[PDB]
Amino acid sequence: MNRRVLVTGATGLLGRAVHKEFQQNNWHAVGCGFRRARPKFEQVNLLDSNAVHHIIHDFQPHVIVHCAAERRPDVVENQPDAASQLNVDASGNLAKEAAAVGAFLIYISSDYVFDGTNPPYREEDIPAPLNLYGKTKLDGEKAVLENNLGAAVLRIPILYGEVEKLEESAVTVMFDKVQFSNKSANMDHWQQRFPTHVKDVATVCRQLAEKRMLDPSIKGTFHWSGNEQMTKYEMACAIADAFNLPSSHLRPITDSPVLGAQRPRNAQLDCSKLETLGIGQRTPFRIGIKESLWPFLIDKRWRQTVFHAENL
Amino acid sequence: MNRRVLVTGATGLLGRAVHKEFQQNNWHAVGCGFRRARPKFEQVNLLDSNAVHHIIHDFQPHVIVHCAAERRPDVVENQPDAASQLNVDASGNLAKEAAAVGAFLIYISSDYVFDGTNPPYREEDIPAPLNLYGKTKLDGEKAVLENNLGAAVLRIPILYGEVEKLEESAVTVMFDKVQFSNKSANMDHWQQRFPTHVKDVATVCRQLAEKRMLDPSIKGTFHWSGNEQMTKYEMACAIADAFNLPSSHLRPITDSPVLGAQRPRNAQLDCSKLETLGIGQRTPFRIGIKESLWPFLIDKRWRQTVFHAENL
Ligand SMILES: NC(=O)c1ccc[n+]([C@@H]2O[C@H](COP(=O)([O-])OP(=O)(O)OC[C@H]3O[C@@H](n4cnc5c(N)ncnc54)[C@H](OP(=O)(O)O)[C@@H]3O)[C@@H](O)[C@H]2O)c1
Ligand SMILES: NC(=O)c1ccc[n+]([C@@H]2O[C@H](COP(=O)([O-])OP(=O)(O)OC[C@H]3O[C@@H](n4cnc5c(N)ncnc54)[C@H](OP(=O)(O)O)[C@@H]3O)[C@@H](O)[C@H]2O)c1
Ligand SMILES: Oc1ccc(/C=C/c2cc(O)cc(O)c2)cc1
Ligand SMILES: Oc1ccc(/C=C/c2cc(O)cc(O)c2)cc1
Ligand SMILES: Oc1ccc(/C=C/c2cc(O)cc(O)c2)cc1
Ligand SMILES: Oc1ccc(/C=C/c2cc(O)cc(O)c2)cc1
Repeated sequence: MNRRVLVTGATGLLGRAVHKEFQQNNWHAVGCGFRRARPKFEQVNLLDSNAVHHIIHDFQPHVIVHCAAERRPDVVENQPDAASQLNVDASGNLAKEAAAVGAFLIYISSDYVFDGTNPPYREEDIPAPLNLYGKTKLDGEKAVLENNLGAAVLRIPILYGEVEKLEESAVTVMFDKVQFSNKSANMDHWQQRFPTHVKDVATVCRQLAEKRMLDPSIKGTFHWSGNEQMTKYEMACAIADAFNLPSSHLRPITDSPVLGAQRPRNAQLDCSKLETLGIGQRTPFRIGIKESLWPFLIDKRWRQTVFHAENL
Repeated sequence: MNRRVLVTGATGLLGRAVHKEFQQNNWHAVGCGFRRARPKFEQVNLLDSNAVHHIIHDFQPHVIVHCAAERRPDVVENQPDAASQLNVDASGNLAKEAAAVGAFLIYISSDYVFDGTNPPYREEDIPAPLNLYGKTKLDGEKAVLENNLGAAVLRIPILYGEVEKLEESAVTVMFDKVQFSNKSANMDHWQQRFPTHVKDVATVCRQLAEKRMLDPSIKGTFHWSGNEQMTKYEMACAIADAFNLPSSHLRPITDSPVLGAQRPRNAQLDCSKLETLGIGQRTPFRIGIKESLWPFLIDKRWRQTVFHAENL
C-alpha cells in the first residue's frame, strides 16, 4: 500500500518480521531500534519522550506497530520499574503521539494477560495476569486504549522465527537439548502452548493496517494464534522430527512446575474476531521451525568432543 | 592453501576479516567466538581450558590466529583481573595447546606496548606500556613466546573496517561528530595515529601463515601498519572529504589531553621486517573508510529534526 508505517522494536524477534512484511508489500516502512538499530534502523529511546515526539511528527506515519517491550521475566522481576516504564509508560506516550499525528497504533500484547484456567479466551474475556510481565502488558493495553481511542491491541502467544541467538525465542532455546542426544533432557508436558510464527503475526499486522486504511471501525482488541497445541515436550519432539533427529532422550514432565502457579496452563486465544475480517496466516509448525533453526543444526564432522557432557 | 586454520575472536572487528581472508583463499577456516559465535562460528570460552583443549585437538589446525582480547580501556581498568585472564592467561594457554598440536600460533599485539616517544619502533625496540591494556598485551606476548617457541607476535596500530556499530572502532566512532555539521566538534590533533584496515592485517596474517607452511624460520615479533599518519582530527577531516561533507565545524586540539600521559604520542611501527618477506597490503584510507562507513551515512530525507542538539 501507498502509506507510511513506523515499526518500534524493529530490531527485536517480531519487529524484524513486521518491518519486512510491510516493506515487501511496498509500504514506506521505517523501523526503530535501540541498542541494535544502526545502520539498518532508527535509534530512538522510547523512554525519551522528545525523541519519540520528533520521529513521529517528522515521519508522519499512517500506522505505528508497537513491538518494543521488556519481555524477559529475568529483567521484569529484577528491574520492575524499568519494565513498567517501557511496557506501560512508553506505550501510553506512543498512543498520545499516535493520536496527535492521526496514526493507527497497533499495540502488541500477550496471552499472559489471562490466567489460562478457562480456554479459549475471547477478546472481551476478563484478564487475570499471574506474573508481573502479563500485568505490565495488561497495564500497557489500558495505557494505549486510554490515550488513543482508535488504537488496536493485538494479543499473541509464544513466538518463534529466524533468530539471531537460540535464546531470542522460548521455542528455539530448546534446540540444543534436542541436539545433545547423548544426554537425557527433561521437557515440560504440562503447559499448553500455541507456537506462533512472527512471519504470520507480521501478515496479521499488515492486513489489519490495510483494512483500517479503508474502514475506520478497525480498532479495539484482537487475538492471533497458531492452531497447533503443543507442550514444550511436543515442540522439542516436533523439532527433532523436522530435522530427522532422535527424540528418545527427551523425557516428558506432566507434573506442574515450581513456578507453575505464575504460568497460565492453557491461555488459548480464540481468533474468531480476526477470522471475521478474513485476516490471518498459519505457517505449519514443522515448516516454520525448520526455516528458523537449520543454521543452528550442528554438523559434527571433525567436532568429536563437541557433544561432551561438560559443554553447552 | 590446503591447510586448516583456527581463528579466535572471529566475531570481533579483526577476527571477522581474518576468517574471511583465509576462507576466501581456500583454507579450511574455522572461526571462534563467544557471545556472538552462533550460528556462523564455534562458541568457545577461551577462559575454559577444557573447551580450548578440545576444539584444538579435534580440529588439529596448522595455524591459529589469536584475535580474541579485552581491548576496551573501560573494561581493562574496571575489571583488571578479568582482562589479565583473557589478554594474558588465555593467550599463554593457547600457546601451550598450539605447541601440543604443532600449530603455528599468530598472537595479535598492539602499538600500545611502546611509550611513543622514539618512533619508528622496530620489533626488537624496548616496550614501555603507559596503560594497563598495553601491559596486558605485552604480558600476553611474553606468555605466548614463553610457552611456544615457534609462535609469532604481530603488533598492529589503530584498526578500522566494516563495523557492526560505530563504537566497534576508534576511527569509526567519530562518524557522528563529522555528520552533525550544525554543532562544532573538538577533535584531537596531538596523538599521531596510523589507521590500519583489518582487511590489510588479515592479508598479512594469511601471507605469514602461508610463508610458515614452507619456511620453519617464520617466527618471532613482527610489525604491521598503514603508512598514512593522522591525528583523530585529520582522520575526521579525511572522513568528511571521502563523503563530500563539510569539515568547517571540526576544531583541532593540538594540546596534550588530561589522559595524554597514559597514551603514546607517536608509537609508529617500523614494518621493514615483514616488507623483507614481501608481506603486506595497504588500502588507501580514503577508499577503506568509505567502504566502512557508508551504511552509517544519514540520509536526512523526512528526518528534519534528526540533527537536533539534544539528540546523538
Ligand atoms: N517473544 C514472544 O514469545 C512473545 C509472545 C507474545 C507477545 N510478545 C510480545 O511481542 C512483542 C514483541 O517483542 P519480541 O518478542 O520480539 O521481543 P524482543 O525480541 O525482546 O525485542 C524487544 C525490542 O525492544 C526494543 N527496545 C527495548 N528497549 C527499548 C528502548 N528503550 N527504546 C527503543 N527500543 C527498545 C529492542 O531494541 P534493541 O534490541 O535495539 O535494543 C527490541 O527491538 C512484545 O511486546 C512482547 O511483549 C512476545
Ligand atoms: N581494535 C583496534 O583498534 C586494535 C589496534 C591494535 C591491536 N588490537 C588488537 O587486535 C586484536 C583484535 O581484536 P579487535 O580489535 O577486533 O577486538 P574486539 O572487536 O573487541 O573483539 C574481541 C573478540 O574477543 C572475543 N572474546 C572476548 N572474550 C572471549 C571469551 N571469553 N572467549 C572467547 N572469545 C572471547 C569476542 O567474542 P564475542 O564478541 O563473540 O563475545 C570478540 O570476538 C586484539 O587482540 C587487540 O588487542 C586492536
Ligand atoms: O528466551 C525467552 C525469554 C522470554 C520469552 C517470552 C515468552 C512468551 C510466551 C507467551 O505464550 C506470551 C508472552 O508474552 C511471552 C521467550 C523467550
Ligand atoms: O569441559 C569441556 C569438555 C568438552 C568440550 C568440547 C568443545 C568443543 C567445542 C567446539 O565448538 C567444537 C569441538 O569439536 C569441541 C568443551 C568443554
Ligand atoms: O571504541 C573503541 C574502544 C577501544 C579501542 C582500541 C584502540 C586501539 C588503538 C591502537 O593504536 C592500539 C590498540 O591496541 C588499541 C578502539 C575503539
Ligand atoms: O531531545 C531530542 C530532540 C530531537 C530528536 C530527533 C529525533 C529523531 C530521530 C530519528 O531516528 C529521525 C528523526 O527525524 C528525528 C531527539 C531527541
